[PDB]
Amino acid sequence: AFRQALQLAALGLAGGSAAVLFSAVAVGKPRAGGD
Repeated sequence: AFRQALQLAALGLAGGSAAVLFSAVAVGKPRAGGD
């Protein structure tokens, strides 16, 4: 779980204030592939 751990550490370190905004905009924001 080396990739599952690093991806999780950066998640809680980069998914709090920007997450609430991503969902607030996704209300109408089209899905252009993603990542």
